Amino acid sequence: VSLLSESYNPHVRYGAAMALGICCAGTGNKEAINLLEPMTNDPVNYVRQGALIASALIMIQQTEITCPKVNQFRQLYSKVINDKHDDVMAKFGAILAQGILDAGGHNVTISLQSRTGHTHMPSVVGVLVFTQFWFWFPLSHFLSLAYTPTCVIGLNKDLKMPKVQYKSNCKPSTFAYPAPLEEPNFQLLDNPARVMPAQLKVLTMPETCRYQPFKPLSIGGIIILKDT
Amino acid sequence: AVDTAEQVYISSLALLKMLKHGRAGVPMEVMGLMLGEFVDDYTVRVIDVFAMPQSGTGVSVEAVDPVFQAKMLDMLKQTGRPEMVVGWYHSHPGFGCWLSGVDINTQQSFEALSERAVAVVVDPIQSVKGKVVIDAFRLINANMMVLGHEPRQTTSNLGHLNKPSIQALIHGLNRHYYSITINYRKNELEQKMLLNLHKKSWMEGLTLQDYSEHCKHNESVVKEMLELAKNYNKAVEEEDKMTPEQLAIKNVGKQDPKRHLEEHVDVLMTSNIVQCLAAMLDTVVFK
Amino acid sequence: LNAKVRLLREELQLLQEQGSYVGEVVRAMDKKKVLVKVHPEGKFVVDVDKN
Repeated sequence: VSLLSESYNPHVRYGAAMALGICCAGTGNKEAINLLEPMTNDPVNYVRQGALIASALIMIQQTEITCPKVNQFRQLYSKVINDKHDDVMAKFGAILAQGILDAGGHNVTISLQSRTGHTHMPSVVGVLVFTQFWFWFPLSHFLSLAYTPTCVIGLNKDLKMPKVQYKSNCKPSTFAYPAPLEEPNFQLLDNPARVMPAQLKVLTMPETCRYQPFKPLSIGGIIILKDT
Repeated sequence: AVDTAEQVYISSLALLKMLKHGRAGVPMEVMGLMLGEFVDDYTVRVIDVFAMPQSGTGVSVEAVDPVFQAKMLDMLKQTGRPEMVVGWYHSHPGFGCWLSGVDINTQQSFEALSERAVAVVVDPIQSVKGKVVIDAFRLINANMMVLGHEPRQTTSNLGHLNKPSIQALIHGLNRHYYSITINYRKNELEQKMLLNLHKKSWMEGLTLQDYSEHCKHNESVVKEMLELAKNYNKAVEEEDKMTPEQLAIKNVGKQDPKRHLEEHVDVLMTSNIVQCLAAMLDTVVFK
Repeated sequence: LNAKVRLLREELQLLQEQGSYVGEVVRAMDKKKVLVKVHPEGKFVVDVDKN
């Protein structure tokens, strides 16, 4: 799609940007963002708006570790939204970008996939109807069906609320919160805690509690605990 | 109480008649009244247009006795479609495609009858074969600037799909009025009619021109190709060692080899293989 | 080819801009000023550009 983003007609450039933004969405990718760096530098305004939207859709819940361009783009959103002389159709993308970036208190990531590669349906329907804000504003307000909370939880006797705290021995910056403006090896993640599928595979069950997670935990979902 | 994401439909005959009447009165401004309907509260359709006798000055054009207009709109009810007068158009030859001071004067009078009154500005001078310059304007209240004129509940009529010009932004544009986006609706009866008005029937397709003129034409093209290649020899063999960045600056004169060769290749091949193919078709189809 | 067609559209846009009056330089002056003369009219003490 890389050469297709450089077409003579800017509708195809908008479409190429949005295709990059909805295909590799939820996974921070180097080259897809690299194609979107010069996309927000062009005289046509709606392709600038689509470039901002597609770039904010692919930097979700990733704090300055897997992709190092997050802080520069986060400054770019505020720079465009605070500029006194810009296209209003362009700053539509700027105001919506802050919404789709820090969605749901950094707890929900849009993902068309699921646990095992099976296709997840409300997310796909939500993205397809999200492509219609060029024709109606409330029609592409549908995004909450595209948002799934990424947490590991699970309760022993139906509603028996346990206490599991362990997180892997990786440095506490890959999984860190954005820490808004307003060196321990291991970290602690209490019984409700977020986990994104970038270092989902690194965590371990704690070996201090007698309860064990039964299913070989590599999934964001529901577990049972056998208190031995 | 809201001006939504509006749209104007124009038919094919309306645009053709528009351009013909604009060209027929090329140095001055011609007049006209539009025929159509309000299909919904969102969009406005123009299905027909017609012209009237006028009376033109150097800077102005006025109407005549309007018993023509009343009797014409009475008689057009009888044959077929009884629409209404949804708008008016004029022409602006060589101008900025904009509403002037006296153009906006009668727009209030046309808007006082019906709210959804559309002005249309065409220009037959700046219009070229591939694209006709056209614009539709809607008068906005000059008393209300503090509020919004159109809420823009979507992004249809915006910097989307069109950009405001410079000369329209001088004489008015988003001031005192605004613009609306034009799309063309094509019905199947005219759709499968418009794409076939260039072909011929079977005598044109199967016709060898003549062989004497073909031989003389090939003789002439090969004869000039001789001297053209003789010039091409010196053009290649000179090739002064100094980077084309200035060899394109000494080429800007009358120099012509390497450029007329492939054109002669094209006009030789595409006139010989077609004639030979048609000769074979003629000699074994009829028998 | 895509660069060529985009250049043609942007050329149609940019061709509406103004021109530039040619002239000859009489002599340079102090504080980055030159003395130019246009063809029909007289002389002008003008400034220079950064490039």
